[PDB]
Amino acid sequence: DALASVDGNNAHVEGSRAEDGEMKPTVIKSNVTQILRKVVRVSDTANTTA
Amino acid sequence: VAGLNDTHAARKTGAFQFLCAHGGLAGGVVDKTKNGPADPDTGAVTVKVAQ
Repeated sequence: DALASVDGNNAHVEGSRAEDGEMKPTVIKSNVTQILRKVVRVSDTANTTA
Repeated sequence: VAGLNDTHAARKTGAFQFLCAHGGLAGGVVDKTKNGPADPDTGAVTVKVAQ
């Protein structure tokens, strides 16, 4: 979402305090990563069963 | 066999002296001083301790 060329108005004479952009870029976003786990532990006695 | 972890105790097999005729146990072992029970089929005793 840079869109530094919004319609607005249009009038310039190549100078006279040019629009002097306001650092439209570096609006970077971010997010985190989740971790999921689970165990399938096998009982000690109820093991090796058919 | 529920969600619990162990829920179990020691395990043991059927011993020789326990599988033939266990005519009385002295604890965790067959009593070695008591004759077996009379077989109802024929009236025999495979475990005899004479004196």
